[PDB]
Formats: sequence, C-alpha cells, structure tokens
Amino acid sequence: VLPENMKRYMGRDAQRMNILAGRIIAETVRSTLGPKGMDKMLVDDLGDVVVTNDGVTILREMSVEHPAAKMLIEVAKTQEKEVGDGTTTAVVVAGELLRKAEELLDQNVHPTIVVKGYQAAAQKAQELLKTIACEVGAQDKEILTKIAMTSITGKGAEKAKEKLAEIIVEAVSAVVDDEGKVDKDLIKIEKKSGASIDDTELIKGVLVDKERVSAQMPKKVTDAKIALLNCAIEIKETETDAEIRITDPAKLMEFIEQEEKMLKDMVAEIKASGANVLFCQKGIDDLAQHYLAKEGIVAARRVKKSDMEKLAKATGANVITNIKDLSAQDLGDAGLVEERKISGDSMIFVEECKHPKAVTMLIRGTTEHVIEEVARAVDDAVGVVGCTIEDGRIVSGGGSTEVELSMKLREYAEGISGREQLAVRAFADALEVIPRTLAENAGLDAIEILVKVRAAHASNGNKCAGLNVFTGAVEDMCENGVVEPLRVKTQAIQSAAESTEMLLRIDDVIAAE
Amino acid sequence: VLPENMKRYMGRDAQRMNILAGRIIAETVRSTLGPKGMDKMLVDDLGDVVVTNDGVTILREMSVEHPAAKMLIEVAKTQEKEVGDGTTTAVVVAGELLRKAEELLDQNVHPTIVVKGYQAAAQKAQELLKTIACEVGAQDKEILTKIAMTSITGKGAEKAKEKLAEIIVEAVSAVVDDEGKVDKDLIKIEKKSGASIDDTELIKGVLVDKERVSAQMPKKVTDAKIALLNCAIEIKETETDAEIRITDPAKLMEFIEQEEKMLKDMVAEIKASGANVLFCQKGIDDLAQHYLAKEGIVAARRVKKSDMEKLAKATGANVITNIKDLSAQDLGDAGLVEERKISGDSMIFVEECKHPKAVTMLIRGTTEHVIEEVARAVDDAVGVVGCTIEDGRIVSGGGSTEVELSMKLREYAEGISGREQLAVRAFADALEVIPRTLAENAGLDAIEILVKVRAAHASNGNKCAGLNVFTGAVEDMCENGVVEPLRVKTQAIQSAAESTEMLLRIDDVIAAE
Repeated sequence: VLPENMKRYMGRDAQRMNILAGRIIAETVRSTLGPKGMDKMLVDDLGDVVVTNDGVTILREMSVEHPAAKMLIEVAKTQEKEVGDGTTTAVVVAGELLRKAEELLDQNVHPTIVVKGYQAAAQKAQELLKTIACEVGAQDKEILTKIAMTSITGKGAEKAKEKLAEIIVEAVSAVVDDEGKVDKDLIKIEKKSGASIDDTELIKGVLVDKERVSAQMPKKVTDAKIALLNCAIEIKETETDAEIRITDPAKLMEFIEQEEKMLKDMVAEIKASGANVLFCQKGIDDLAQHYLAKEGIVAARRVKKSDMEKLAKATGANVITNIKDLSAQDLGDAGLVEERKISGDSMIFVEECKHPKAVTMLIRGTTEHVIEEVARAVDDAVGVVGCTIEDGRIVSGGGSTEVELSMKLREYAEGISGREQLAVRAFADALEVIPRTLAENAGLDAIEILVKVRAAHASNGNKCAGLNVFTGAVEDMCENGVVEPLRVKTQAIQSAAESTEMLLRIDDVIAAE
Repeated sequence: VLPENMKRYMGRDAQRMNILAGRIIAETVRSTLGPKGMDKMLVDDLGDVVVTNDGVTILREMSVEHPAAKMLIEVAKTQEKEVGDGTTTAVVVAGELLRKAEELLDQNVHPTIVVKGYQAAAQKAQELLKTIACEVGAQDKEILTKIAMTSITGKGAEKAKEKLAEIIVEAVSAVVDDEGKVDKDLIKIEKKSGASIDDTELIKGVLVDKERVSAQMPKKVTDAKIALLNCAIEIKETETDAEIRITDPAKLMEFIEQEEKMLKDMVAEIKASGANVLFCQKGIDDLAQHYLAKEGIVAARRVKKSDMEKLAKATGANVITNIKDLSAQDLGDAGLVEERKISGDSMIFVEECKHPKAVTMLIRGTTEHVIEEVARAVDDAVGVVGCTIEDGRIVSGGGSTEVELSMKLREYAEGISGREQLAVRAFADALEVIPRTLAENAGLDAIEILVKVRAAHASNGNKCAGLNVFTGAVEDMCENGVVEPLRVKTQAIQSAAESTEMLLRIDDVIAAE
C-alpha cells in the first residue's frame, strides 16, 4: 500500500518514540530554565555564532533529522505565536507531565481521566493562587521601597539602594496619575559613564543630549517661557509656482525690504509672546539665530518629529502650526533650563517642572557596562512596581505557591477519590519540578532545601519562608520584599496546561520517512 | 594511540550510555518479576523455542551486540553463581537504584555519600525486619493450619483445604522429630489421577508402586514381620575359580542333594526368624518364590539399591548382608501390608506403622494436571511450615515491611541530617517499587491501593492490613494466615544491595568496539 522506503510506528511504539524524542530535547533546553539558567553557544557549519537562551532559536537553528523531533519543533513555534514566553518552560514541563502521565497509562488509567484530572487541578490551582495572594495598598510608600530595594540588592548599584529605591517609586507614582495604569514611556533612562553610582539621581523634568546652537545665546534663563513650534521660520512660498516680475528700479529695494519685514515680524512675534526658549522642528537660518541670540532667546534646530511630540508632552508646550494661532495658553513651563557638562559632553537640563508627567533618571557609574546594568535594574523595578499598582496582589516566591497547591490538591484528591484522585495527585507531584530546578540551578541541595523549607513554611507560615538563594537559607520573604505578581504565575500555568492538553489529546502518530 | 575502529566513551557519556542500556534490559525482564509475573517465548534463528521466566536464560539466549549490554550480562551470571535467585530482582532494583542515585549526582552529592547512605539504610533495614517480625510457637497447631490452608486456598484443591491442611501439618510434625530441622525427603508425594480431590489423604507409612511377584502368595497378612535383605538368595560361589571333580556315580546325587539343602536352609532360616514379608535387592529364583508362597511369605524382587535404603528408613528394618547375622532385633514393623487397586493399577500399602519417620500423601483428582498442581501446592505448604519451624518468626506481606522501613528510615534521615539524609531518603523511596509492581502485576490501581493500604495500616496496625490481591482490598493478614519467612526478605535485601554496591563503585567504563 505504502511506497517502499516509508517507515511507520503505531500504538505503544509510536508513543514510546515520540515521548522519548521530546524528553531528550527537554533535557537539552532545561539547563536554561529559570533565573539561574545558563546559555548555549551554537556554531553552524558556516562559522556564524549564536549565543541565546531562547528555546525556539536553539531548535530553529539546529539541524534535526528525526521526523518525531521535527514534529515537536512545531510546538515551540506555536508557543511563541500564541503566548511569547514559556517556550522552554512548556517543553520541559510538558515532557515530565507526559512521562508521569504514561506511568498512569501503564497502571491502566484511561488517558481521558489523566487529562481531566490535570485540567481540574490546573483550574483549581488558579483559584488557590487568588486565595493565597496577599493584598496590599497599591500606592503604599513603605512596601514600594521594599520592591525597589529588593531588586537593587545583589547588584553593583546596591551601594545606593536606599536613594535609588526612593527615586524609582517616585518616578512611577508621578507619571501613573490615577490608581492606576502606568506608561513606562514617561520615564526616560539616560546613562553616561563617569562619577560613581552614588551620583545617580532623579530629575523631575527631562535631560536632552543637545547643545544651545549659538554661542551668543544667554547661558542662564530664569522663569523661562518655552515655545514649541513645528513650522519652519523661513520665508514661506506659495504652493502654486510664482515669480516676481520687476519693471522698475524702485522694486529692487521694495522686495528686499518686504522680505526683511516678514522675517523681522516673525521673530518679533515670538518675542512678543514672552518666550525665551524655542524648539523648532526644521532649520533655523543663521540670521534668525543672531536675532534670537540678541533677544536672549534660546533656540534649538533640526529637532526630530518624534522628539517634538515628546517635548510637547514633557514640557507641556502646545505645538502650533501657524504663528498667527500661537497664544500664551500654548506656552509651557520649566523651572530651569541650563547647560551642564556631564563626562565633559554638553547636555541640556529641563528641571524643576511644576508637576511633570515625564521624568528622567540620570545614571552615573565608573563604567559604561555598569550604568547599563543599573538601567536594566531600574527597568525591572519600574516593572514590578507597575504590576503591583495595577494588581494590588502580591505572593511569596521560592516555590511557595506550588507547595500550597500540592498540599490542598492532595486533600481535594482524597475528597474525589476513585482513579481521578491519582490524576490530581500526579499534578500535585508534578508541581515540585519548580522547587527542584530552583535549587538545582542555584547549586543548593534540592532534596534537603525542599524538606527544610516546607517544614519551616508549615510552622512559621506563608510570609515567613521561601528559599533565599542568596543566603542559602529560609528567610522572611515579606520582610525582604521578595515578591512577584500573581499574573506571572497564573499565565504561566494557563499557557502551560493548554499545550500539555494538546499533547495528551494525541492518540495516533503517523510520521513519514 | 588506539587502533582506528576502536570506540570510546568517557565521563558523563560513559555513565549515560551504561545506565540507559541497563535500564532498557530491566524494563524487558521486570514483566516477569513477582508472583503475578508473566513469561516470555523466545524463538531462535533455528526454530528452537524456549519459554522461561529466568533472567539469565533470556539474556544468555538472546544475541546482544552493544558492548555495554554485553557487560551487564556478566552481572546476571555472577548473581546466579553467588546467590541463585534474585537475578531479575537484582537487575530491576539495581537499575532504578542507579537511576535515583544519578538524580543525586546531578544535585552534586558525592557518589561516596549515596553509596554509604544505601549501605547504612540497608543494614538498618535488616534490624527493623528482625524487630517487626512477629514471634510464634514453632509447633502451634492453630497457626500451622492457617499456613497450610492459606496456601491451598485459591487453587483447585481448595474444596478440601481443611482436611489437606491437617494432613500436611501432621506429616511435617511427625518427620521433624525435634524443634527443629525438617528433611522433606521423609515426605513422599504419590499422585494418581482418579477419584476427586476430596479422596486425597495422608498415610502414616509408605505407598509403593509395585506388585506381589507371585500369585500364590497370601493376599492379607496381619502383624507382619518384614525382612530387608540385600544379598541375593542364590547359591553362593567362591571368588576363586572352582569346579567339582566327580569320580564316582554316588557323587552325581551327593552334590544335587547338597545344593538342595543349601537352598532349603536359606529359605528355612528366613521363616525361622518369623518374617512374613521379604524385600530382596537382587533376583529371586522361581523355585524360591514357590517356597516363599507356600510359607505364606510375601516377597519382592529386583528392588532398587536406593529403594532398599529408603525401605530401611521407612519400615525400620535393618539391612543385613549375611543371613548368619540376621536377628529379631533387625526386623521392622508395619501395622498393615496390603495390595490395593488405585485407578485400576496394583500398588502395595505399608500403613499403620507405629511411629513412622517417613510418610506418604496419596493424592487423588479428576485429572493428571490437577494432582500435579496439588503436589506443587503441598510442596509449598511443607516448605513454609518448615521455614516457621526453624525460624519461629513470621511477618506481614503485601509490602508491609518496605512501608515500615520507609517510615522509620525517613525519621532516621532527619536525625542524621546533612547530605547523607538525602541518600537514606532515596533508599526509603526506592523501597516503594515492591508495592508498585505488586499491584501493577495484579492489575490493581498502584497509586490508590498504596494510599489506602498505608493509611489503613497506620490506623488498624501491623497485623490488620497488607494487600489482598485476591479480594482487591485490605484485610487481616494474620487472620488470613498470609505470611512469609523473614529469611526471604532479609536475603533478598542482602544479595540485592551487594550487587548495587558493585555498580555504584564503578567510576570508569572502557568498552572496546
């Protein structure tokens, strides 16, 4: 029936082969999983080198032969399209989940039961997460400082964790407005090597990496009135083609003086507004700079269009098209506009804004690489503070959730009884991989840590436990402000289970040669 | 350095390959392990068929290619030479033990620790077995009947388990003499299809499958005096070559009458002893049968030399070489010697012996195959009764030992602490394979049974639990007389651990191509 050369596996042979292939891949990528996960270096037959942690990338680049291994590759791609993250997690968890599930099959527990038990326990797991979650004041000063400081600790920047935690909480709180949605676009990160980390600071305003275009401009302006124009301050010309037809010598002068008046009127109007700072999107003719300078007006030219819009938002200036439309109500306020040297380079500071909706955090450090990591550290601190502001729920980490779930699910298992309890029992036992690889990747005794932690948790409670990989001992997770959003864990479970259910649904595998 | 063609694996690659090969073999044979283990049919390239359960045989016959698989074959052979049994057990247990041990290696627990923890827990396991063992009266009538009856139940012969349990306990108790060593050689098993199992019985004597050689012999003898001779009752001749040299006609008669007297004197002497039964090892001339018959003496000829010795032991007759040495003190006693037809065939019954040291259990049944299985059933009942008579210790089965050990070892683990506790913890977790495969091979829910049993055991106690595969529910193991010798379990652990220690000691594998 089939072309000679085609190969086929069926029943328990199809199952054995498929599972085994998937498992081996899982063992290959699992070494990247987690905060303490490491990376791989893949050098193709051409010499190109890729160093990554991404499961898809590793699997996409490698050259697989086995059909069963090629079919699993599709799983990794669908995981990326659907959810984005959890590629490595889903493969590793899916493998163990399938392995433990097959142990039930060998016991003669119908796969419809195993899959149902997992579904049921998985849905109940989300409820338990919502139940054990510790509710907090979204804008609580003290707890916020713990989130911030907890992130900063264990990094080069820890030397000034107190000041940094302060500025970070304040920056988010300012731009968030209501309680709350945050747009991290209103918090700029400028990093310039020089000084130390102690010099880092928050600026309730903006730090632009530009200079005052002309030398003759004032070096200091107080109570500045900033103007934001996007139209070029040049001699406008009609869209329709035009040309002057001179017929008398009197006109040679007539037109020259006409263009001079137009140019002077332009500049004169800007001054008439009371503006002492002007940001133009297009060009500024040299002569215009000269008059601007003589009027003690500070000007900037050739500003990016996207920057013109960021400048409007930050400074609170209204972009006007026609000068005719400009009014005092369109002017923005800055408490201070000053030229400062930072690591020698000249930069402009717009600081002491009344109630800025965009702030900048100028980072200092003894090295480029240092300020880069400090920037990453803050990107996270803003992130986690944002998570708590939108979802006033927090939860202990160090695999505390999975332990709570394992306990309660075991009791629930007993309530249900029958074969279905075995399926719910296996789900609870499967959850232990998290604790297992947390301490394994950390280089802690996985067996001993789990025994000590679980015991300590059962005694001291929920907010007096977890694993502290840094000190290698139980602690107070709450006191140490070591918390993550519930959404992290909830979404992880959801996407993870939906992938496992797809695999569990397959009862027939037909792979061509 | 090495000849091109040679292949080498080292470090974690040598370890991965070796473990994996061993594991796959273990999965192949594990389906035979246990009371509910099944058999395999192996048909070589020649057509020969072997159906066995033996691990060595299966592995010896199969044609392996992989060097690592060939090296494991040596394990199976050494297991046979050293201990005999536990070939399949040792391979299967050794595989899982190695797998669980490698999980510790990945956690960075020095293999010297893992091996030590197993050794320590294994030695402690033997102590715990001696501690939990329930001591009983070696010759307790009632408990003995439970051992007997428990064996018989669930077999074709169960219809008469009460009578059979009675005869079996009595047979062993009689031949054991002191308390106690038993020689199963004193309990003969004769099986002849015909009648039913209800007709089975014990005979305090012997049942020989022979006939009375001559028709004219008495058909019934009371208070019989049995003689056991090994010398032939013929005309003796000198070792040195001799010949009669007749020189007178008077001698032709002289010698004839001389040989007649010698022959008559022989026979006359036997009668003179008061013997009415005679067992001769060699031949009996027809004329001798005639006189023996006329004297109402029963005789048997051409008896096996080994049978002559069994006849001496059983009947309590003393084998004499020269008739001159025979005396009344050499005579044996039998309460009855009678010819009976059993399934038509004629057999001799030596029954109603005073205090027989050898008994026979005549088995009846509607089929040959039935009486054969009944014989096996008794061979076991005698065995287990023998185990209890020599070691007045018994213990609950159904994996009760391993559960007790798992509990106590876990506490001991906590006492020791450190990494060593993880090794002792893994040993305790490894013990669960027994419960796992007991219910798996039985077709019971392995997970659910274990949960129910352990809980029930923790509540009802030690003698109110175990698994009862027959009813598929907890029971009272003691009330049901479902016990095994401690020696079974103790030796199993000892031999098993010594094989595992050999594997654990290997840190270098060098296999040629």
